Amino acid sequence: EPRAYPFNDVHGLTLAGRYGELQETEPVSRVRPPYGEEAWLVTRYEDVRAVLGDGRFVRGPSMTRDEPRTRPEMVKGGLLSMDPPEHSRLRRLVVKAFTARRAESLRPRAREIAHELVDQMAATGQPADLVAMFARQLPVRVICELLGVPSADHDRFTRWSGAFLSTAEVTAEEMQEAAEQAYAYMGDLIDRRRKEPTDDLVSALVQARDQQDSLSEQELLDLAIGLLVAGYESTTTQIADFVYLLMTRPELRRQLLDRPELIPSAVEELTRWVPLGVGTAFPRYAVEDVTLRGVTIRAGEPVLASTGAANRDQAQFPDADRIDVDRTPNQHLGFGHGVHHCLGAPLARVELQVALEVLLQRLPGIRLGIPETQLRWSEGMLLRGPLELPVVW
Ligand SMILES: CC[C@H]1OC(=O)/C=C/[C@H](C)[C@@H](O[C@@H]2O[C@H](C)C[C@H](N(C)C)[C@H]2O)[C@@H](C)C[C@@H](C)C(=O)/C=C/C=C/[C@@H]1CO[C@@H]1O[C@H](C)[C@@H](O)[C@@H](OC)[C@H]1OC
Ligand code: HEM
Repeated sequence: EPRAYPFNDVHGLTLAGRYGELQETEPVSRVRPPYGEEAWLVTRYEDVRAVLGDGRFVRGPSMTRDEPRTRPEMVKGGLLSMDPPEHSRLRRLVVKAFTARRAESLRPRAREIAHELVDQMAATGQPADLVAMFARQLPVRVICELLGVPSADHDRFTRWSGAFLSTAEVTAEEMQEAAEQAYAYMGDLIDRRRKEPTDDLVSALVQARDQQDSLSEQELLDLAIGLLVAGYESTTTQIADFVYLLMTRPELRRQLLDRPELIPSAVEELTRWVPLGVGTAFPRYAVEDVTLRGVTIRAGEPVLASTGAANRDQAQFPDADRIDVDRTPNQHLGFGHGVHHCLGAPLARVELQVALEVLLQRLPGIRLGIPETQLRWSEGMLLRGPLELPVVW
């Protein structure tokens, strides 16, 4: 009676038709995931937003529950495993340092990196793999700039970081070795910065105070690694997916070449439209019985609040399946909602905007080097995107 879940096919960005049918007939429904417990699935924009904003729906039980999921291992902890007040405290300290102004201050460096990456692509000649040469490189290098990793260390830092991607084909031990290198490295960088602060985010996080409170040694380190993993694969996959869409929908590419000022609005529209998740990770747990759409979610039950379906809800977004780069209003949930609302979203916006800006400026004829039906899609089962994007220009 619960439906097998996920509904999305990983081999593309299509939004499963089941979502729409549930938004109509059964907006709070039961699902059976590949691993973990059966759960409620919530699919209407209004309800998804209500769930993510509601104090009765928490993340703490993640730590001691068999979470609905698509992979056998569970990845636990981070800010997203915490609830107020402990969550509020850490978030207050982080946002104090990681401000929208810091995010925008990185646009010039983000563009310089994007141009170097395009130089490297042009230097090896068509076809180049946009995924390996650009999408997997820009967001970790920008995180390097953000944190304060000295330039000479960007290559080894990038190399360790690649082992954390869900698409990586490394043994357990290899990934383990990259994880120890990155922790050790970040720990030392934090300690330098503490005694000799610069202008980078690690310096500002060490000096962040909130009515006499500060981040502990371990907190600093877990938060810095936490930003790395939250900010790398997401951004990488979304760059790949946006460019795949640009290269396969000529009217989208023509609109942005003609009017590059539309790039920020287009980033928002594609963040809405792309159901980036294979499913919905990060189940919330009811702290008490909650009745939603006349159905009672009981205390302790997991609830998957689908931002992919919510962002494509016809009740909230006129002609929701149309990509309209000027769409307004566009109050999408592509960066989340409520206390866990993506804290890197200003910088993600900067990076996505820069990626499209530089690629379009440098390679206005960029297009697929192989037929669309021949693309290989990631089977990492967390996010959807192409494994390789051979491009010509
Ligand atoms: C797709 C995005 C996520 O990717 C992930 O969740 C990454 C998952 C990969 C697939 C895992 O690696 C796999 O583990 C298996 C046991 C073996 C398998 N191989 C080697 C055959 C291997 O590929 C995990 C265990 C990798 C380790 C290094 C890890 O902790 C990765 C963390 C990355 C988390 C990524 C970011 O999500 C963040 O997860 C945190 C737990 C949350 O608190 C939150 O913010 C910090 C969230 O981002 C919003
Ligand atoms: C296109 C790129 C990105 C997308 C689509 C994205 C999306 C999201 C979403 C939907 C959430 C909320 C998850 C939930 O509530 O279940 C989230 C949380 C988070 N994101 Fe992002 N994100 C992106 C980039 C980034 C970047 C670049 C960073 C950091 C530099 C970042 C750091 C974080 C952190 C630390 C959280 C958890 C916040 C908390 O629990 O308080 N994200 N992101």
